[PDB]
Amino acid sequence: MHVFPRYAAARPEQAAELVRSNPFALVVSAVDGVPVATHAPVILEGDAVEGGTLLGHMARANPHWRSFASSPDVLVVFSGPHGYVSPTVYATDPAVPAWDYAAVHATGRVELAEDALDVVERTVAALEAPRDPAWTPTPASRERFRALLPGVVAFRVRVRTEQSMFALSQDLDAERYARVREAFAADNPGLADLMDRSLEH
Amino acid sequence: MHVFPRYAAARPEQAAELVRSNPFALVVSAVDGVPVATHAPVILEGDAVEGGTLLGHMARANPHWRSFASSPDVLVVFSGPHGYVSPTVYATDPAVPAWDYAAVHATGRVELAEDALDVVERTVAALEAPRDPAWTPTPASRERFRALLPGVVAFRVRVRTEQSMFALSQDLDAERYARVREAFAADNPGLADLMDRSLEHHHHHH
Ligand code: HEM
Ligand code: HEM
Ligand SMILES: N[C@@H](CCCNO)C(=O)O
Repeated sequence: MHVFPRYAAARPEQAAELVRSNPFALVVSAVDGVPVATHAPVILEGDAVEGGTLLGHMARANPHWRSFASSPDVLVVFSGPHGYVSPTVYATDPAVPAWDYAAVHATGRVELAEDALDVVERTVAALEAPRDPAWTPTPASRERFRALLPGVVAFRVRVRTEQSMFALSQDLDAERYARVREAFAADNPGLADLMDRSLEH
Repeated sequence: MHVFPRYAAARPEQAAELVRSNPFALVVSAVDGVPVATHAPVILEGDAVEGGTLLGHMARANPHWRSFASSPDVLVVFSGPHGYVSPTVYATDPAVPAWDYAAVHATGRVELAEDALDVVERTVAALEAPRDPAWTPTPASRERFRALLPGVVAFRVRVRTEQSMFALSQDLDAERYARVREAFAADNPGLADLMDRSLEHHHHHH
């Protein structure tokens, strides 16, 4: 990722916030020169992405995790709200379309996790916390977790470098910014909320 | 990507439909074992993803394209609607959470595209086609395009392999499936609509 200076994070908490808010991530490694990716829930341990630790799991039947045994670098991509910006919204001549989006790319050394039950149970706790009411695993569900464990592989990524993009129209002037924000308010309220939180800095 | 048989596409038309519907893709290369990714609009040339050609562009200022000569194996990830499935929705004991989603992973060789103007103009046409009204570039806009072109690097991907995941709760029983779809209908109608279209020709036991 090439972070355009105008679209850089305003505060390091912004990157960590996007990661925590969007745990369904893309985990990428290189296998014989070919990138291979798995969609998986990934949670953050620590206050910052850079220097933090990511924890995730995937299927044992998914051969991707075999590339982690040698502890290569892996890239984990967290994607926030996003949306196409049509020149119809800009309502100007000379116009060029855009795509507004936010994302955090974390790269670091992967390590297979022996504590696979701990990872999945911490993932439940993290993903249920924003819900009201939250689901708490019962003894019967935790027994089911143990029964499922042979089929899961858990992993940790120690983040060496983080790049975060917040391309949220902050370069526009007040007039068009309002047009873009109002257009997203309708059917992309997540993007509109992220625009509001992005100017909160 | 490992495509679990239970979540496989019923027809290759499903993969191409997802790609066309979700053009803001992730373009990934690997350089000396380190993956690098760029978010970019990518369009499909042809009726099928496998064997088809993808066209996209990124910033010339983005050093990612410099790797295309020495590392031409590239993955393009197209992501459709998705959403967390809480066991609260199931309303059953023994339960395990899930994340429902659909995605297409296209892998192949990348090459620089010589006609960058054609790529960006076809990208406009594709992204405006589902809109009403659709925006057609004015002469002044097309002049601006030509003025901006030096700052673009356009690329082509000849797709060797396509893998598609449609993890849309098809393994649940009908009762639980209905609960999941109804829960998504409110604030994730795109995901609910995708569940509906995916279950049309979904084949168990195939
Ligand atoms: C907390 C929320 C959870 C989410 C969002 C989630 C999501 C997922 C996803 C997306 C996959 C596919 C990964 C891949 O493509 O390789 C997967 C696989 C798997 N996960 Fe989880 N999971 C969660 C919790 C758990 C728990 C608590 C367990 C208990 C052991 C578990 C065990 C498994 C197993 C056994 C598989 C392999 C499935 C198969 O081979 O068919 N997961 N999970
Ligand atoms: C059709 C909808 C379009 C979308 C969604 C779109 C999106 C994008 C994105 C996301 C980037 C950043 C890529 C990166 O990170 O490297 C980019 C770069 C760029 N695109 Fe497009 N684009 C569109 C159309 C066009 C058109 C018609 C032109 C006319 C030449 C154009 C010219 C450029 C330029 C000059 C850059 C580099 C900007 C810079 O250096 O800051 N784009 N575009
Ligand atoms: N789908 C598997 C395990 C999924 C757990 N992660 O979603 C099952 O239901 O046995």
